[PDB]
Amino acid sequence: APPTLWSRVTKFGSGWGFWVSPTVFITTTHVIPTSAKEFFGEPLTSIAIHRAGEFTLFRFSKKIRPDLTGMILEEGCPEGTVCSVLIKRDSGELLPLAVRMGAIASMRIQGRLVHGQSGMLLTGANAKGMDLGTIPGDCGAPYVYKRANDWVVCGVHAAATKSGNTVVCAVQ
Ligand SMILES: O=C(O)c1csc(-c2ccc(C(F)(F)F)cc2)n1
Repeated sequence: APPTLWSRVTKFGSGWGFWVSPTVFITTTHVIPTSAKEFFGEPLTSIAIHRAGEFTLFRFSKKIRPDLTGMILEEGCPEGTVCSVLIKRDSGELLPLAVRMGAIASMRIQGRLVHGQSGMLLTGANAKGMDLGTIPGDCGAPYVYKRANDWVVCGVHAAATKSGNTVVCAVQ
């Protein structure tokens, strides 16, 4: 995946977030540090928060990341699209896990109720464990794909089943 897309992936709370533009940051609601009153030097006062379940979008009143260009954010992707989940792991290793995307789903995973776009990992027979599949620390990592000549972001990592095969992308 292009270096600009990896540059946008930021360590945040108990997981990750993603800079869509110089002023727009998306992440998975449950990774947000619950007591936090200040983000990237800005008070809440200066920030527009849009929260729908496990998807959260922060819009800032000034350019936090002026090095970036604004890219396309869509509400999930057509069934059958292959995405990459842009996962950073211990030591500057970059793990773009391939997922075939499915339907909008409601699920119960480790007891909690989860809603978003379901997918099946294309990394192995099952994706149990950190080598072929996701771990709780990956939450907030972006789901991206290339369409003709540009790249689209269409959600953030919210959950994965015990077997690991099934993942859920929270969507705008
Ligand atoms: O809508 C919600 O608040 C929601 C849906 S699932 C969820 C969630 C998942 C995992 C965890 C973790 F602590 F285990 F990481 C904590 C909350 N929150």
